Amino acid sequence: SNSSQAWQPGVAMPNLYKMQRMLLEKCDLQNYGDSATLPKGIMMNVAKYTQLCQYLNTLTLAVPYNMRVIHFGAGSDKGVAPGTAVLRQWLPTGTLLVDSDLNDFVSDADSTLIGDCATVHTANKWDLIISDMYDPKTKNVTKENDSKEGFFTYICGFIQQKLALGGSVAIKITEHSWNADLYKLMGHFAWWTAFVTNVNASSSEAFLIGCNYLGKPREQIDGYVMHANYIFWRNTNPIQLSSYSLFDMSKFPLKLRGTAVMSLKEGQINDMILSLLSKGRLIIRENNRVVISSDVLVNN
Amino acid sequence: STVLSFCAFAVDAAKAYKDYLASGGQPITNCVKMLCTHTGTGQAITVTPEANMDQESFGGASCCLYCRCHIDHPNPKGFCDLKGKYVQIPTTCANDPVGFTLKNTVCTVCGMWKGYGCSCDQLREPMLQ
RNA sequence: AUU
Ligand SMILES: C[S@@+](CC[C@H](N)C(=O)[O-])C[C@H]1O[C@@H](n2cnc3c(N)ncnc32)[C@H](O)[C@@H]1O
Ligand SMILES: [Cl-]
Ligand SMILES: [Mg+2]
Ligand code: NA
Ligand SMILES: [Zn+2]
Ligand SMILES: [Zn+2]
Repeated sequence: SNSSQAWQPGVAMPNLYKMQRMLLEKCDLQNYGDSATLPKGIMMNVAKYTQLCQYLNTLTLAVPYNMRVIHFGAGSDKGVAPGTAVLRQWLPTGTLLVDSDLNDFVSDADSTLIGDCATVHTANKWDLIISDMYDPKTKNVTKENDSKEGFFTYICGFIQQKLALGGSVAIKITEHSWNADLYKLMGHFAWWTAFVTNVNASSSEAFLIGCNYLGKPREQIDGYVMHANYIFWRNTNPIQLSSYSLFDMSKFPLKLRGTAVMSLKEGQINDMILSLLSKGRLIIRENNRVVISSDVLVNN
Repeated sequence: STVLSFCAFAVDAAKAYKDYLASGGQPITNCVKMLCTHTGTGQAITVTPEANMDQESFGGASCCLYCRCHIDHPNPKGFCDLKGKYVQIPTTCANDPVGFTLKNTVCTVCGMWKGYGCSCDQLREPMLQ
């Protein structure tokens, strides 16, 4: 429990951990389940999304005008969307925000889709993907900690087909809620990390953050080894629960960079374009009418 | 034609909640309170949290009776003036944001709550250099 | 995972 990390919004996995070849084993946190002291009347997920956004502000996110953001797992047992309200607060005004969840809920997003994420279809590319999806049956550990293939297979497909080059992602994982292919896809970004919010340091939860999608593998990552590396980091680096970053919101809003959006063919992507994508200075996708929908199963 | 006739006579969700509160009923919970500096303009409904030191900022949709109860909004277009925005509630009333938005109206001139920030009806101030 |  390092005190220097307590004034940060959270802790990012050090690069040295990513270069190891660890064997998977149980995640055993010295402070498991402990609750942080939240500001009066602030929900855990408002605090958690606020710290995620505070960390995303320090990265090279592309922020174009008419930015397109999709938020998966935005619902809650409360029937409201705390995370979506924080994303809305964080994102520049005019940012297109669509959220989704298996269960109905009241949202501040421009549009809300109800149903399994596998039923969500779009003809458009997105600039930022946020996922807080977590399968309730993950709590029923019926076998070994293998790579999970429910909503994670959908997210991997969505990243490879619906994420604009230069786009970024923040996907929630835990010791048991993880996918080997998603870690492999972190190698398709200019940079990536596993970020732990300080308000939930007592959980194996982390956000796999992919910064600036390159549409191709910059590095070859073995997902089974990288998750073992993530658990090794969590097991040997206790993180002190802290809500200190929540008390200073003066630099919270994501700065509207007005990042250029261009529709280049795959035959035009070269070293200069890849270099611009890698610095958060370029988004590559068309700018057609945003079309999204959720399938409904028809039956008597 | 005869549905709007029945709706205009009995389904007045707004008054039902006011009576429910007067009956001792617990206010609608899980209104999403936002973290902010509390050094904002203090206006009623804004595109981003604008709470001053005497207010709390909440996600609009979570503070809308019509959104929360899954009922049509009381206006032809069925438009919501809270969803996608942030409502500033006086801290003294932050325990019931849904009830506060129903029982109060925004000043069309300054954009502040009437009786809680609007100073459009105060006496003429002597000019200041 | 929805302190
Ligand atoms: C921890 S809750 C999300 C909390 C939310 N992010 C908030 O701001 O409070 C996890 C959510 O993932 C959703 N989920 C799980 N599997 C899903 C799937 N296949 N498709 C869509 N949503 C899914 C659940 O319905 C649940 O609402
Ligand atoms: Cl600890
Ligand atoms: Mg926790
Ligand atoms: Na905003
Ligand atoms: Zn509403
Ligand atoms: Zn006024």
